[PDB]
Amino acid sequence: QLEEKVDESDVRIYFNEKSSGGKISIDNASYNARKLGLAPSSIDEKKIKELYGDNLTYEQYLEYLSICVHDKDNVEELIKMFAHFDNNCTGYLTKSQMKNILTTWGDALTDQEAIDALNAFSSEDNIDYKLFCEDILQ
Amino acid sequence: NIXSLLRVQAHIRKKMV
Repeated sequence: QLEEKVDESDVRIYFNEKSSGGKISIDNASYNARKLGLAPSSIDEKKIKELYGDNLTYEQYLEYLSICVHDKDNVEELIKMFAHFDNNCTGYLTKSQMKNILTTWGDALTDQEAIDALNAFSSEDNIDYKLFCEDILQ
Repeated sequence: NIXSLLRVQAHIRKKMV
């Protein structure tokens, strides 16, 4: 269910790497989730905190990981904000337009974080945001 | 739009790690 998605032994290894008193902080749990190839947002983090507080047992941590699976994510879902700014419907946005979107709203990235991500995808100024989305989903 | 943006930012943070 979650094991379909991620490596079972890495789940335990990353837990042991970060646990303290047999518990793991939400920040370390989200770090681990990312290493396992999952994508938590602040919504997932607020949700697990409301259930259990800031420090998760191993079992609560596994629950948190299932919450982070997000098997509904796909390109259609991801591009919506970008497409909305693509007034002329070209399929492209400039790096500046994309950096502004990523750093201004939502779980905003720092300027550097956005720059690194956009540069990692392409050396060109005009970005195919659908392909950019396919790439981050990997 | 905003919820979709969070999923974008989430996958970007995943790639950083």
